[PDB]
Amino acid sequence: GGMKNLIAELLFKLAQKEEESKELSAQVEALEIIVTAMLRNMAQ
Amino acid sequence: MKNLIAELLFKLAQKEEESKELSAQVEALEIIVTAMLRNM
Ligand SMILES: [Cl-]
Ligand SMILES: [Cl-]
Ligand SMILES: [Cl-]
Ligand SMILES: [Cl-]
Ligand SMILES: [Cl-]
Ligand SMILES: [Cl-]
Ligand SMILES: [Cl-]
Ligand SMILES: [Cl-]
Repeated sequence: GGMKNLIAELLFKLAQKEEESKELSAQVEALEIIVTAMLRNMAQ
Repeated sequence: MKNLIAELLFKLAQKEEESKELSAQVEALEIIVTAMLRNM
């Protein structure tokens, strides 16, 4: 019924946000490495 | 089951907040990289 469906929808939303979060984390790490590289470059 | 819903919701909330923070970070870092690129 409604509660089980709600649970399903919540779990799906959760799965989505988890994937999204992992992607964002990956991006943050990438960007951090890039910035660090350029700062090390500026330090010469 | 009600427990399951509650915990699911909690976890979800946590993930949403995490995603918010991370998105903010990506924005900041993108601005930074853009600046440092325009610099070089
Ligand atoms: Cl929902
Ligand atoms: Cl999925
Ligand atoms: Cl994304
Ligand atoms: Cl990476
Ligand atoms: Cl340095
Ligand atoms: Cl119940
Ligand atoms: Cl930030
Ligand atoms: Cl960029």
